[PDB]
Amino acid sequence: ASPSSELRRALEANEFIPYYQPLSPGQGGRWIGVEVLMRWRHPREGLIRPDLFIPFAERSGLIVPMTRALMRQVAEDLGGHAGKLEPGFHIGFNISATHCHELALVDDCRELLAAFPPGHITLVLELTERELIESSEVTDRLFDELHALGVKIAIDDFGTGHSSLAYLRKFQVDCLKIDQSFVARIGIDTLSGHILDSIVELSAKLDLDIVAEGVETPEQRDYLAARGVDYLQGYLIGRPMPLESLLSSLTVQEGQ
Repeated sequence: ASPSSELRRALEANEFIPYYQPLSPGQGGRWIGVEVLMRWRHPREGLIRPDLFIPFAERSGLIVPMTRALMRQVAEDLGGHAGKLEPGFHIGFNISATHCHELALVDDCRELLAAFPPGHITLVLELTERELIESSEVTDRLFDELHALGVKIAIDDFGTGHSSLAYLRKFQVDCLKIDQSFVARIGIDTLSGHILDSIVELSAKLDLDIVAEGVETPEQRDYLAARGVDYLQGYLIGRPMPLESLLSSLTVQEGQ
């Protein structure tokens, strides 16, 4: 029994499925994008969330082909429904460290964007600060080519002081994520509020967009809107959903 051969079997059998989590403007309104999350629809185990297998797939050496297949499925799922997406609609992916160490990522992005009318979507790739600190000439070239396509880069797991500012500036990152762990402590923990304020301050300094994760309550939403946070995701906005559910909801929003 080979876990790595099982992952390859699964990939060939199209068991890795995109689930779509909506992003909302901080001030409310129609969804402005989705973040794509890879689930494994395992015939015996049921639906498995990515934190339960992505780390192993990275170790196995399979994460890039899996992410490529995911990007391909999203093009097939949404590229024929551009009329349901308001121009500029964001489509976000979590990109693994190994995918960042290659230039094939540029071609993967170029292909996904070609499935929609030019400029119609904004592709957003989410990386960690480690990918900026542990960078090389490949990184420099990758970020420059992706930016020239109109791809935007979002960063998680970052510092907020002048040392981190230098990396964010060098690579001309576009967005910061607010981790759910800070959002969950809005109104309950003073320090967390200070951390959140520090992230907002860095964003203002570098003119970055902010996506806040794990937004579950109206209190959290209003706190974050009060600080100009651009985009929200979490239970309040909606859980990750299968394509059928997304299309149903988009149809409704196009009608209003």
